[PDB]
Amino acid sequence: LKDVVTREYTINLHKRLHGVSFKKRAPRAVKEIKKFAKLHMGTDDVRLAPELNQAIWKRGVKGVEYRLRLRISRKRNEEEDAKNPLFSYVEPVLVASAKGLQTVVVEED
Amino acid sequence: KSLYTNTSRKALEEVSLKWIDTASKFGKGRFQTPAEKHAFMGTLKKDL
RNA sequence: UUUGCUCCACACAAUAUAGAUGGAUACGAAUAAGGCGUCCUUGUGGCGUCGCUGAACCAUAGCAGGCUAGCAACGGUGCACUUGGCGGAAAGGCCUUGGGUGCUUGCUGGCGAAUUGCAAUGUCAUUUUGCGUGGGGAUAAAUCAUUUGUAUACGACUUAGAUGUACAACGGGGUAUUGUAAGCAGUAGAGUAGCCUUGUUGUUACGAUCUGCUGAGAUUAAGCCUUUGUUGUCUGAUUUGU
RNA sequence: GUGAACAGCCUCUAGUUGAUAGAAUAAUGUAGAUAAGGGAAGUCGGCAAAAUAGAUCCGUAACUUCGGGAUAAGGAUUGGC
Ligand SMILES: [Mg+2]
Ligand SMILES: [Mg+2]
Ligand SMILES: [Mg+2]
Ligand SMILES: [Mg+2]
Ligand SMILES: [Mg+2]
Ligand SMILES: [Mg+2]
Ligand SMILES: [Mg+2]
Ligand SMILES: [Mg+2]
Ligand SMILES: [Mg+2]
Ligand SMILES: [Mg+2]
Ligand SMILES: [Mg+2]
Ligand SMILES: [Mg+2]
Ligand SMILES: [Mg+2]
Ligand SMILES: [Mg+2]
Ligand SMILES: [Mg+2]
Ligand SMILES: [Mg+2]
Ligand SMILES: [Mg+2]
Ligand SMILES: [Mg+2]
Ligand SMILES: [Mg+2]
Ligand SMILES: [Mg+2]
Ligand SMILES: [Mg+2]
Ligand SMILES: [Mg+2]
Ligand SMILES: [Mg+2]
Ligand SMILES: [Mg+2]
Ligand SMILES: [Mg+2]
Ligand SMILES: [Mg+2]
Ligand SMILES: [Mg+2]
Repeated sequence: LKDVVTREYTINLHKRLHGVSFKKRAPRAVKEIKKFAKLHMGTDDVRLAPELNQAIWKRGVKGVEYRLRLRISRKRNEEEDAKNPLFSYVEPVLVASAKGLQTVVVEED
Repeated sequence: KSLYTNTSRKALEEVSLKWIDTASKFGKGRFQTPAEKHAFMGTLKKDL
């Protein structure tokens, strides 16, 4: 089966952009983060929040923060069934430092 | 095992080690045992 | 994946074949020496014989080999069985025991054959491969993809994945690098300028820097080591048979 | 703004973000860097590279057509408050 969830993940961007060409580091984060929403909950179709985009590009092509705390909701597809029936929406959770947080199930209401 | 009986002298030398470097290799290791690190640096901000 | 698959029998339709047509018949060794037989003192021994080629030995008669009746042997031989053994150089073969069964040209009889017409044209050998039956049998894997990085231009290589002593994502701990974070505090600080009750420590502003909390904080696998924590994941694709 | 500055670097107004794209990071490359000790032994030849460099103060040879040579050479200094 496939059930709607929404958890809060902290991603280690640093070890994934380690070595990446500066002009390519922010764009790797968008790609690498998509790859991350697919790992947890093999959703395949991934959409990012434009607040997440800002959040990623927050310091230029070159300076992606080492860790990002992410919110990832697996949801139901609407309109002419684009292959799979489920998204992952991804968005930034406000928090001082993204260090030391574990992964957490967000109870939906 | 050797395919031959070497009498190299270099090959008959019985060896007995005096010490075995046991420091970290992941960096410029200073100490051999966690014990020794403590004794040398004293009590840190963690600990106790 | 729906068909299947495997061994043995005998049964058809193909298909191929460096070339069946009585038998590939097992010492070793020397050659100015030997084989065989025989005896022995088992030896560089004694006696006898042989070669001068396989122009041998063995087998061979029966409608491409039929049907039929007997004697004499107790043998020969083919087949399917069976008792022992031996053979690893590629042994996949060899000897041996016990019956059973067909044939026996060792010998003596009774039949058959034509007209395929005076030669053409005639015995069918063994490979594979597909189908058929009746029986016995056995009931997996490789690739794509995903993943590791002891590997790598791409292919290739090496790992991992079905409920685990699993795997991943995070968190923790250890390891390392740098050199003491932000914030707060100081009768620390060259001094200058304000204002007051004008100083047994007078306050207020401005002030690099200094000191304390602070070997602190930040980073640490991305090809570091590790884990009683948290959360998640765990049957998509394709291909293969003697 | 820095600064001697219409330099270089950063910005405002205005204008672009347009030059096929994705995945990897073998060799050999093109362009950019760095090397222990030695220091031209390389090479036709220091080619290429490296080193020097602003400013203030001090200092300054042969020769000379007396104008030069001359930023000769050689030195000290430079932030913040
Ligand atoms: Mg690199
Ligand atoms: Mg940028
Ligand atoms: Mg090392
Ligand atoms: Mg003789
Ligand atoms: Mg004799
Ligand atoms: Mg003969
Ligand atoms: Mg006939
Ligand atoms: Mg052979
Ligand atoms: Mg003829
Ligand atoms: Mg490697
Ligand atoms: Mg484990
Ligand atoms: Mg996971
Ligand atoms: Mg300190
Ligand atoms: Mg454990
Ligand atoms: Mg679990
Ligand atoms: Mg102008
Ligand atoms: Mg420019
Ligand atoms: Mg225009
Ligand atoms: Mg072009
Ligand atoms: Mg050098
Ligand atoms: Mg020198
Ligand atoms: Mg030379
Ligand atoms: Mg030369
Ligand atoms: Mg020279
Ligand atoms: Mg030059
Ligand atoms: Mg240098
Ligand atoms: Mg000074």
